[PDB]
Amino acid sequence: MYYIEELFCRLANGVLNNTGIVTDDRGDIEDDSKPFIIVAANEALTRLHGRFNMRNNNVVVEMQEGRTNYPLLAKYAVQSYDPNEVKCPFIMDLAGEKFAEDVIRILEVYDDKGRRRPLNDRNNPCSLFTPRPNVLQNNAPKAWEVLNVMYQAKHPKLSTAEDGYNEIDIPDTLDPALDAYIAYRYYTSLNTPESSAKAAEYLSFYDSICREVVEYDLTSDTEVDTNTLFRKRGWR
Amino acid sequence: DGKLPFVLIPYMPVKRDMYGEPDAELLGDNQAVLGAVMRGMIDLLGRSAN
Repeated sequence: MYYIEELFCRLANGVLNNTGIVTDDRGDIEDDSKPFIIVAANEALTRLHGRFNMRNNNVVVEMQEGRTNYPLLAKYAVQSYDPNEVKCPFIMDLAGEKFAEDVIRILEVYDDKGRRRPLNDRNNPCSLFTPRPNVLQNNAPKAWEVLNVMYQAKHPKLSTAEDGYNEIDIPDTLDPALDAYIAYRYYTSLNTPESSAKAAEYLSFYDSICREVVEYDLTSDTEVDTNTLFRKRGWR
Repeated sequence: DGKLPFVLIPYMPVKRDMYGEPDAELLGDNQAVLGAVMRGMIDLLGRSAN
């Protein structure tokens, strides 16, 4: 949990110390190349959140009649939406952080009644469908039906612009992987055989760190639970 | 006779008690276990492609 400013200082005093992208005092990155790091940083965070189920977030969707597809976009949220474009938003984030549009994979869906709605079950008449990964489809919107969606969420997009997101929230054991991936993109972009060999090493180091985390299970990625099928099957 | 006209006949008598125990008392668990095995065999064959 540190701001984006420390990332530049850490990279300047870290893997990218030798290159000329840093200031004279090796304290910060040049403003002319800051967005270059941001693009790499956003790419690196997406990869980590895909391999590991670090973040789990849930959203609240209110069904509206006449609409069967409910994209999970930022412009349809109750916050940060245009009242002139969309008359009634259906994504509620009245409390806490705003909806950051960080949907990767839908895990489970629960309605307001407290039951579980089957997902992508073609043979189930009352099952929901996902024609697109970030789009939720309901084939029978009711009057007061409200759905809660639990999904694997990536880190919100970082931006150096004003009123943007400038905070990084990843486990500290994955910090070397972040630096290795960013350095890999920088060196491989020089189109230099000397730099290309160095770039390959950083990519292998990034993969080595990730497999080390899986080997020791530092993220608690695995999950087990008490067996419930024993009573369901009537073994007794 | 001068007493009640009812006759009690227990199947398996209980020590100092009127009502006896039927055979269903001892086979409660066995029937449930047997039923689970039979359903498992059918599910394996039924759900399998053929």
